[PDB]
Amino acid sequence: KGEAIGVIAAQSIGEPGTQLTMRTFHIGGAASRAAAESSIQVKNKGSIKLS
Amino acid sequence: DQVDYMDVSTQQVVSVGASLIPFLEHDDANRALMGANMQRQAVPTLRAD
Repeated sequence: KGEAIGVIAAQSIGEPGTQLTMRTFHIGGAASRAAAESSIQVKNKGSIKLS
Repeated sequence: DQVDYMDVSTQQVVSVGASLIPFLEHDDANRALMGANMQRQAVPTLRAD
């Protein structure tokens, strides 16, 4: 009892954004892109369900 | 036969501080900039080398 959880949560959310923004020059300006897949490929035996 | 002109030197693209760096083409551009910036903050010492 008496723990200021709101400040903790606000800091926890805020920190990674600033950190990763300031850590962007390590890769050297390279592009982050994955080729868009054009198919579905199941990996295991079982039934298929559509929703 | 299509060519009209040609460059004069391989170093006509960089500045002086960047052209004072050896093996520049093997370095990342950010590291090249950092090296060029830090190279001009070096204090002279007792005996030059």
